[PDB]
Amino acid sequence: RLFINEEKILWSGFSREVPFSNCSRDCLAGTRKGIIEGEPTCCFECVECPDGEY
Amino acid sequence: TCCFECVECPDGEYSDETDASACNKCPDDFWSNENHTSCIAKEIEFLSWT
Ligand SMILES: *[C@@H]1O[C@H](CO)[C@@H](O[C@@H]2O[C@H](CO)[C@@H](O)[C@H](O)[C@H]2NC(C)=O)[C@H](O)[C@H]1NC(C)=O
Ligand SMILES: [Ca+2]
Repeated sequence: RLFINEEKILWSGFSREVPFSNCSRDCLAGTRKGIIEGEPTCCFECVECPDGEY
Repeated sequence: TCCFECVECPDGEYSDETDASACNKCPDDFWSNENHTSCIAKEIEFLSWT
């Protein structure tokens, strides 16, 4: 149902870059999610993997 | 977040609480037990008189 043309959207009226809203920077690679107590599952810690795993 | 699974800590890390949420690193000159529940001191090996 939805159709959006991104080429004609001006973010904040001047910027041409899509903003960011995720509560947590993405884990890059070779790393594991973590848990922060008392906070929603959307927000994590990006812990590194144990030795001998991938 | 209320729903979770339990995974054992890796070698050299322990925990002593109900819901750990993280594996505590063993301090220096110590190593994890068989069950990863309490650090114990390492062993020194040398040609002794005993
Ligand atoms: C912000 O978070 C969303 C979801 O939490 C990310 O969307 C995911 O992006 C990856 C690739 O980067 C895809 O493989 C997933 O399928 C996406 N998830 C969903 C539900 O669509 C988004 O990438 C994050 N933003 C940044 C800048 O990393
Ligand atoms: Ca809360």
